[PDB]
Amino acid sequence: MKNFKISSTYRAARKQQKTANRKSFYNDEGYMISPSEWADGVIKGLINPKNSWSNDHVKGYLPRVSPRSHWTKNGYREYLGIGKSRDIPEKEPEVIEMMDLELV
RNA sequence: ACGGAAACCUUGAUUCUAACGCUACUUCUAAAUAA
Repeated sequence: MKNFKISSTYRAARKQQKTANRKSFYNDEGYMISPSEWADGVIKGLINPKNSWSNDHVKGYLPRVSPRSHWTKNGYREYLGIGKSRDIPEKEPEVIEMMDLELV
């Protein structure tokens, strides 16, 4: 993810709701396991330590993500997800079908 | 110059009539956490 970053409000919410202090651990099949067997499996190589845990849940429907910015050639700030992009949209696909009995 | 000679245990008769390999059932559910 380069077009976006973690929002500061979500980071603060995760910080002092203390969700990182209540991690859950999973094995290679994604089944919940205690930290002791997670450590055992990671040491023996039967678990990938990277993608095998979760940071509980942040309460409150907060947006996880904000747009990330960059510098233009003018030295101005600009969102990374906006720009020249491309140009191919056509108009639509008008499929006629002026006979369907539309229910009220 | 045999208690001997001549005599088919033979004739016809469907192991046949009726009966659903049948009943319910979406090749389908879950996307966390991190960035």
